[PDB]
This record gives sequence, structure tokens and C-alpha cells, in this order.
Amino acid sequence: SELDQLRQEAEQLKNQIRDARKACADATLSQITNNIDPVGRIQMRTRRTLRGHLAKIYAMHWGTDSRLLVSASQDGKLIIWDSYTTNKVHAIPLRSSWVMTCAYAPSGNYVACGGLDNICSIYNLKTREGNVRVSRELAGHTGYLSCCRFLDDNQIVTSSGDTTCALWDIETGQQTTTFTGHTGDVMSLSLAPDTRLFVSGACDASAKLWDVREGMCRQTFTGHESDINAICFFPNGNAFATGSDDATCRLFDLRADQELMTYSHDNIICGITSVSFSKSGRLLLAGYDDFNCNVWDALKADRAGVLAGHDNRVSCLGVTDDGMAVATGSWDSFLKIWN
Amino acid sequence: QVQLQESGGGLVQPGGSLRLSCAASGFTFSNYKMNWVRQAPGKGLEWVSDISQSGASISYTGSVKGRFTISRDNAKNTLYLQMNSLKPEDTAVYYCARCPAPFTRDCFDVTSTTYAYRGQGTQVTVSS
Amino acid sequence: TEDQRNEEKAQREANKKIEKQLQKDKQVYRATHRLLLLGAGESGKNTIVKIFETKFQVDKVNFHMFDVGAQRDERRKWIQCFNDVTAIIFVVASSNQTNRLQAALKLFDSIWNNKWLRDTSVILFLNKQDLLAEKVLAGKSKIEDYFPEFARYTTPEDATPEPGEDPRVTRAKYFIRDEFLRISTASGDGRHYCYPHFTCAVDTENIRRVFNDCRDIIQRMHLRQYELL
Amino acid sequence: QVMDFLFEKWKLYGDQCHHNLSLLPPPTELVCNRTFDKYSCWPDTPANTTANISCPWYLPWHHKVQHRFVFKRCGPDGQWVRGPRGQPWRDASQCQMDGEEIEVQKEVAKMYSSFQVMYTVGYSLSLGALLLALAILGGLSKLHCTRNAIHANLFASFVLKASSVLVIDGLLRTRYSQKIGDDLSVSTWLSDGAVAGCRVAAVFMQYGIVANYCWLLVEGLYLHNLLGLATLPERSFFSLYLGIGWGAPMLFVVPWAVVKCLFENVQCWTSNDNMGFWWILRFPVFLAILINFFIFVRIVQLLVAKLRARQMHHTDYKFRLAKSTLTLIPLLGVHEVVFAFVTDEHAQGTLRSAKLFFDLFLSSFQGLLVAVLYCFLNKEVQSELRRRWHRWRLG
Amino acid sequence: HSQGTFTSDKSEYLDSERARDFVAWLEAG
Amino acid sequence: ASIAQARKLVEQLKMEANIDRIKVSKAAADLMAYCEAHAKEDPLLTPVPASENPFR
Ligand SMILES: *C(=O)CC[C@H](NC(=O)CCCCCCCCCCCCCCC)C(=O)O
Repeated sequence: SELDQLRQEAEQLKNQIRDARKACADATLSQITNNIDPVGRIQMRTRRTLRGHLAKIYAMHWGTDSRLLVSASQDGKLIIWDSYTTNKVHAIPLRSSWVMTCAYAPSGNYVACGGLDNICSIYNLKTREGNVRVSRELAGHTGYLSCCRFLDDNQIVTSSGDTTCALWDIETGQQTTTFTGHTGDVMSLSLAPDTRLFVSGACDASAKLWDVREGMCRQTFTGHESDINAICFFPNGNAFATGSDDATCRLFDLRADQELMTYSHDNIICGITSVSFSKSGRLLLAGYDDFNCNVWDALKADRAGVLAGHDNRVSCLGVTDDGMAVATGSWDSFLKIWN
Repeated sequence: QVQLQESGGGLVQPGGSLRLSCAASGFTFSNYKMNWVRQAPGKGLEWVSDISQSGASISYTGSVKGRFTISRDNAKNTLYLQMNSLKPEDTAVYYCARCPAPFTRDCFDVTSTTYAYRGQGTQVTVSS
Repeated sequence: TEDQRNEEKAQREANKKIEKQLQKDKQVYRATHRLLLLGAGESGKNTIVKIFETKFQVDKVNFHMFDVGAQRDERRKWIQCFNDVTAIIFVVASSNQTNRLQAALKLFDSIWNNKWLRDTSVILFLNKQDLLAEKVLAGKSKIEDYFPEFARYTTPEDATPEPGEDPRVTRAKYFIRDEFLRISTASGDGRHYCYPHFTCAVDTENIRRVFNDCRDIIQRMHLRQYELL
Repeated sequence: QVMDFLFEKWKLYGDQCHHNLSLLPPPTELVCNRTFDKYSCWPDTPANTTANISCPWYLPWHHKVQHRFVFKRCGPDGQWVRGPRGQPWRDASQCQMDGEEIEVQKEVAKMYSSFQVMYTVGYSLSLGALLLALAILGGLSKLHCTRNAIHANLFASFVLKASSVLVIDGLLRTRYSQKIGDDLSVSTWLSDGAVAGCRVAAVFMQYGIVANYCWLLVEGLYLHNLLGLATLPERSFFSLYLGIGWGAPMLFVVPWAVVKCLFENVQCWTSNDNMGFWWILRFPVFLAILINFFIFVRIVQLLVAKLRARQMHHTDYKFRLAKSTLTLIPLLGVHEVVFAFVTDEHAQGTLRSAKLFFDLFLSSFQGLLVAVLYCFLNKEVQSELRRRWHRWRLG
Repeated sequence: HSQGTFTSDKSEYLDSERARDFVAWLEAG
Repeated sequence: ASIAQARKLVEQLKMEANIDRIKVSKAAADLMAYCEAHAKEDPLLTPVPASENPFR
């Protein structure tokens, strides 16, 4: 018909992109980082344990002050802990017990939840009365919500299982922009440090970078074999690490449209559940399904330490804004903080 | 980039044999269980066959049990389906699918058009 | 540190109050059974209780049945959430499309071998049983056509027939049950079990069956905890 | 029971002798003088003559030697015969142990000793296993379980029972081991100076060996109640269980101790007198063995019902699996054959010896069996331990 | 509860044994 | 049918093909320089004294 060409021409565009992409690759970080000494042995110990949840904990996030963090479990409770004192501050009940994502506003005034109910709930913590109450209930998606992130106290970027991410305005309560283009479910999304662009992984072995200001798609990085479970930008904002269900994490640099390193080991056989860089970006923590999360080296690709402690698969992995501590949550209803 | 191409197939008469090939490039072929489904004109996708990573565990749909053979060549990273004794109601598009997760004994691949790890397919028909 | 003593102490009253509420509602959380209800499609899953919740109660026991009819077809991602559910209710329509039975069998196998839905039992409802009491008598889509192994199948000796039921029907329905029992027993059965049933025209019996199977699952889990079976 | 009686009888005989023997006129003939070697008072007899004096009536077995006498002769010098260093000889061989009691007492001693070694070994090993089991339970991640919270209490009760039995046995040994050099020596030993410790040990032993049965019953009730209900329990009711385990024996032990202190105050409370009076302490044992055996036969019925439903691939394999587990439970309803009918009363001889042997063996090894079956062969605890060891291996 | 009965029998045995010993200590001494 | 979808896919695909794709060596050299330029402030690579850290 009149579309066969589309393929022929689209496939030759892809071939040209790969060919031009190949000409850029002439070296790898493995040789460049040989001169720099390896990180060495890292012995992280659980400083705190937060045993307050009933069911498995499936999401978590850190506050901008790196002191109190919210966690979501499928028991229908959203708990705002206090890492320093391990004292709960707010135990918000939820309507839908099947929560899959959570977020804490940068200003610390609002919290975000969402899950299989295809609805993103936004709760206000600084209410005049003094009790946490529902503030907004965004509902414009068809599939489930996998991850939501606050840009400010007015707009929020939410991924969905319908293969479309959305930019919602809390003040109005409707989608401002829709970042369509993905084929499979969108599992995780990360915002850039400057809150101008963000990346999102999907269940088609593809990570797409968008621009909230413009609302279009600018790059598409491929190279994983299966669906991507989590991603996050490098602290500098010019690179991001994505872990897949192939027990492999990869680092991509947006400026060169390509992958830079792969952290794969023979012993590890299960997919990655979460990934997060350190404050300086040297380390790359990544949760696994082996009930333990490894501490990879961003330039050596060698396990510089393994953080076990959990007896079930780890679902959330966060690093404080100042990098002092690291929080890990698992399907065992426990949060461990590793300083 | 996971890429699943299909070679072979096309048109035939009642009872012919075609060796359809599925070539994979972008994943470790040996670590994935690979299925192969068919979609008739006007109906949804129906699973037609599968094969394990090693090639020992083989399962067949009841409709074409004992008329089709399926095998995998890990060394050549290919999946070979020998189709025999064709039948008039075998006219459809055959899609080579790959199970989504490595080292897994179950997968969900006969979904709608929305399935990234499936080949573009080929329309093969059988008539007079 | 004068203000520290009178501020941090006030920060423990809130913690104690939250602990009290969590302890209070843990009881209600642990005593209510959760049940996922999924089906291939056009099975009539609304006939059990009668888009996301259906709370019911039998013999002073609460059941929360969660439907998932407002999602898409790719269950390989959102199905991992229902791993702690007590039992996955799977309603298969025994009745174009394709061998809907083959698709149901494939979905059941995938659920049985998911590596996450491993400790979760599966109640199975072969719905539309009476619906195929006429197809076999006609032969429009006779089972043997879609299942060569059916042409040599023998009805089980212990298979209780429905009073006044064409053997052919009884035979086809027991053959399907088998396809499912074989699929379920091929893998390890030391951590979860499959409970097959035939849906009837009355809903007062389905709820009782679900309650009985949930009690059986709980008892088996308790026995396994003590290493008795 | 007879040491106090023999002591009092000897003192009564002695002072009665000093009374009557004092009123003995001194004969003018050559009669050997008044002699009394703290054994028997006899009238003075002329020198070169022997007196056939009735043997002392304070002997424990005097009630069978009424027609026996003792022949003691004093010679020409008015003095009796002298032994190796002057020990007189008394012809008391006819009022002493008959030829048949010594050997039989030897066999009884041998049996008692054998039984002692048998259960002391069992208790020792049970304590050794239980200490490790308790450490594992209270030092790992499985401790935050209601079921394990009851196994820990059961192990603690077993350890307490074993330790108290071992301490009471040692106290009895020590008390019945020191020699008796003087009359004052036996007075202090028969006094209450050392009695307080033995009484306290006996009370502790009874409390421990009653609390063991109460925790067996508690665990049986918890298992039975955990299977009847359909959904998981709302609350653990652990407050009730600790109360019926560590506190119910109290209302059955304190009454027994007080009543013994009032009426039946023997040298040490280890001796069981007033057969129709010790039931106040065996009542919980009988109650805690019938209502945990009825549930046993009910748990077995449920287990067999859950077995003849599916799993037909292993034809005839039901018997093997309905056994190992059917044995994993007698950890409680054990010692029922020789406990429902044969009691302390109307049970003697070979039957009584066999009953004591059986139970004791079973009770001494029950702690070790329970520890092995619930802290060493438990799949969960093994796995958790293997994972922990593997994690620590890299360090 | 056979531990209590066995202990009560042992105590009676020990008491008897020692009675014979008192008697014996008294036979010579 | 799928003509519109294919056209949209091709139109989107022409993007991501005209960008200043820099050389790999510099794209990684700059990243390495940044990673070692904030090593002192990073509190995970170099453990801080127990007094400094608030979690112990
Ligand atoms: C009544 O006439 C007195 C006789 C009686 N004899 C005994 O009690 C002899 C047994 C004493 C116990 C010896 C210990 C048991 C051996 C095992 C010890 C520990 C083994 C630990 C291995 C891990 C009497 O009371 O004297």
C-alpha cells in the first residue's frame, strides 16, 4: 500500500541514525577510569528501622530537607516518618489500598499518591485546621499510575500505564500537556535537576526524554533487552541510569544519544527494581529482586558493596538530597536507612 | 534495540510445507522462551506454539497439534517453524513473539497490537 | 536545650497516637480476606457477587473482591500487586475470536508460573457450564475439533454427574477441568493449590464455595507453618 | 517418713531406760555393773553370765520381731567382751535385717539409680538443646511471630522444669550423703535448719513441672483455636496465653504448698503422703492431658481430611506423610497409656516400675525432641539461618 | 506426672536406707 | 488504518537525528571530571565522623 514505504523509509532513517551514532563511539569509560583509583570497600550498615507498615511497601520518597520521608504500602496507609527520631508524623489513610507511587513536594507542603485506581491524589499537609486532608484528585488517565513527581506546588508530572505521561496543574485540575509516544507501560520517570526536562522508562526497552516547557519528545535511547523498571538522572543532569528486568543497569548520556556503560554481573539473575545515584554521582545504588541492593560504581562497574538486610524484594531506593543517608524499602513492610 | 524480523512464508495450496524463520537481534536469544502466534483476518491474536530456552519443553495448540514443528537454533539465534499439511483455515499473519522476562517459565504475549517484543509478522495464506 | 525537651516530647505524643490507630486498624486489615477477580472476557464475572471493589460478608467474615476491569490487556506489570491476596478468583467462560479455552489455559499457566503469584491459591470457576450443554449436542465448534485429545477422553470414574445431564456435557466439562488440573499440577503444588468449580445459576452458592475455599487455604497455610503438611 | 519416728522412739526408749534403769538396787553378789551402750537397757547380770534381753522396741522393723531376743554375756570380772579396741558384741542378728531384705533393697537401689542416670541425661541434653533454641528464637528475625512467641515460652518452661528437677535431686543427694557422727549431728540434720532450702526446691520443682503441662495445654489450645476460625485472628490474645501458662499453675501450686506447710510437714516436702490429698497437684496434669489429647485426635482428623482430597499422584503415599507429622505432635499428648488409669495408688510392682520408667524417659527426652523438631529441623529456621551464615561468610 | 511419684519413692528409699545406717552406727558406736 | 500511526512515527523519528552529538571521549571525560570534583562533599564515599552524621 502507501505505508510499506513508511517502513522502508523509517527503517533506513533508523539505519542512518545508527551509522551516525557509531561514528561518535571511539572510547569507553573503562579505559578512561583506569587512572582514577577505585572507590574500594564500602560497608553500609542499617542505622534505622521503620516498622510501622502492615502490607508490603511499594514506593517511597525523600523530602527536600533530607529529614522526613513518606512511604506508601498496599495497606492503604501513607506514612510520613522522621528519619532522625524514627517517629511517625502523619499516617494518612487512603481510599484505594492499591498504591503504586508516592512523592513529596519540594516545599514540603504537599504529598502525592496514586496507583491502580487511575487517579493521582494530592494531599495538603499544612492545612489551617491541622489535619491532613485530600486537596486534589486528578483523573485523566486510563491505565494505572506508576510514578508522579512534583515540579512545584502548582504542577506535577505523572506517568501512567496507558503509555502516556501527563503534566497536571493542581490549581485547575486538568492535564496541561500529554507526552504521548511510548508503546508499552511507563514504569518510572525522573525529573532533571533544573526541572526543565525529564526522562521516562517504559516496558518496551526504551527510555524517552521530554521537555515539559515545550511538551514534545526529543530523544529515544534504546539498548536494554526488556522493560525498564526504574531510572534517574545523574546529579549533573546530563546523564541517567536505567535498570531493567534483565538484571542489567545502563548509563546513557543525552548529549551523545547513546549508552556509556553497563553494570552486569553473572551472579545477578533478577531484574532491577530501583536505581539512584549518590550525592556526588560516583556511586549508583540499585535495588534487586534478590532481597538485596548492590552498590555499583559508576565508572568501575564493580560492586563496591552489597546492602542486604531485607528479606523480600526491594521496591524503593532513595538517596537524601544532601546524600547523608540512603533509604531502602521492601515488600517486607520495613524501611532501612543506611548511612 | 530489540529487533525481531521474519523470513519465509507467503502463499500455498492445501498441504504444502514452509520453513518460516524468526531472526532476533538485540537480545540474548538462548535466555528467552520464545513463542509464535497467529492472527487470522477479522479475529484476534491466537497463540500457536512455544519453545523453552533449551528446546526441550515444547507446547502446541490443539488445532494444529501434530502438523507443525518448532525448534530454536541458539547458535544462529534463530527460531524455525516447519509448517506442514496446510489447511484452509490457516490463512493469517504469523508473529514471532518473545517472552518478556529472561529465565521465566511464564509470559504474557498474545496481547493486542500493544506488544513491543513481537515481530512485524508475515501474512501467509492457503487456498486454491 | 530547654525547648528541645518540651518540643521533642510533644513529638512523641503524635507517634503514640498514630501507633494506637495503626494497631487498631491492623486487626481489621488482617481479618478481611482479599480476592482478585479476573477473567479472559465475556464470562459474566458480575454474577458471583450479584469496577474496582465489591465488599461482601458471609458468616461474620468480610471479603473484598477487587475487579480490574478498567485496565488494559498487559497484565504482566500490574498483576504483581496482587501477590498477597488470599486467593485469585479466575472465571473462565466455557464458550469470532479463537479457542477462548486455549487463551484461558495460557493465562492460567502464566499466573501459575509467575514466580510472584507462587504462594497464592487459585479458585477456578468454569462459567457457562450450562451454555455448552447445547453446543456438544449440535457440533458447531465441537471440542474434539479444537482438542484432538478429547476424541479419546474417558469421563472420570469418580466424576459425579449433574442429575439429568447429558453425559457428553458431563464429559466435556470434566475434560476441561482436567486440562486445568493438569496445567496446575505440572508445577510444584507444595505452596499453593487450585480449587475448580462449576458456576451455577444461583449466587447464594458461589459465595459459600468461595468462603469454604478461603477457609481451606487458611487452614493449609497454618498447617504448613507448623510443618504438618 | 520413719527417720523422725525412729529418732523419737529411740529417745523415748533411752529416757525410759534412764528412768527405770536408775531404780535398780545394787546386788551384793558379783554382778557386772550397769552398762548401756546407747543400744538397749538391760538388768545387770552376775559375772560369767549372759542376759537374754528383748531387743530394742525402737527398731523400724520391730513390729515383726516381737519373738526375738539378744544375748549379751558379761564375764567373771563384771565386764563385757571387748572388740578390736573394746567394742562389745551384741547378738542382735535376729532383730536386724533378715536375709531377704538386703538383696531386694540392692535391686531397688540399682533400679532407682539407673532411672536417675537415665532422666538426668535426658534433662541435660534437653536443657542444652533448649538453650540454643531459645537463643536462636530470640536473636533472629523470626522472633516477631505469635507462634514462635509460644514456642519460646514452652522451651523456657521445659528448661525451668529440667533445672528444678536436677537441683532438687542434687539437694536430696547432698542431704542424704553426709555421715552421722553424733546424736547432735542427727538432731541438726533432722531439724529445720536445712529444711527451708529443700522445701523451697520442692515447691519450685512442683511449680515448674506443673507449668510445663500448662504450657503444653496452652499450645494445644492455640493450635486448635487457630484452625477452627476461617480468617486469621484479629488479636493474638497473648495476654490470655501467658496467664494460663505461667499463672494457672500458681493457683494450683500455692494451695498445695500452704496445705502441706499446715498439715503434712515432713522433713522435706518431696515425700508424698495422704494419697487422697495429693490430687490437688495432679488435677492440672490430668486436665492438661485430656483436653490436649481430645484436640490431638481432632487435629489428626483434620489432617487426614486435608490429605484425602487431592495429591493423588503419590498413591499410597498418604500413610507415610500422615505419620511423620502424626508423630511431630505427640510432643504433648504423650504418656497417656500409663496415665489415664494407672495412678500412684493401686499400682505397684512391675507395672509401677514400668510406668515410672516409661513416662520419665519420655518426659526427660520430650524437651530435646521438641527443640530438635521446632528449632533445628524447621525449614524456615534452617533457611533463615543458612541465609544469615552465607551473608556473614563474605565478611 | 510421674516425676513427683518417682521423687516421693526415692525420698522414702533414702530415708529407709539411712535408718538402717543410724541403727548401724549405733550397733558399734 | 495504520497509515496515520506510521506517519506520526516517521515524523517523530526524524527528530533525534539532527543534534550536536559530541564525541564519546569528551562526553565521558567531562562526566569523570564532574564526579571527582564533588568527592569531598559526598558523604557516602568518605564516611564522616560519628559526631557529624545525624543518624548515629
Ligand atoms: C539412690 O540410691 C542414689 C543413687 C543416685 N545415682 C545417680 O543419680 C547417678 C546419676 C547421676 C547423674 C550423672 C549425670 C548424667 C550423665 C550425663 C551428664 C551430662 C551429659 C551432657 C552431654 C552433652 C544418686 O542420687 O546418687
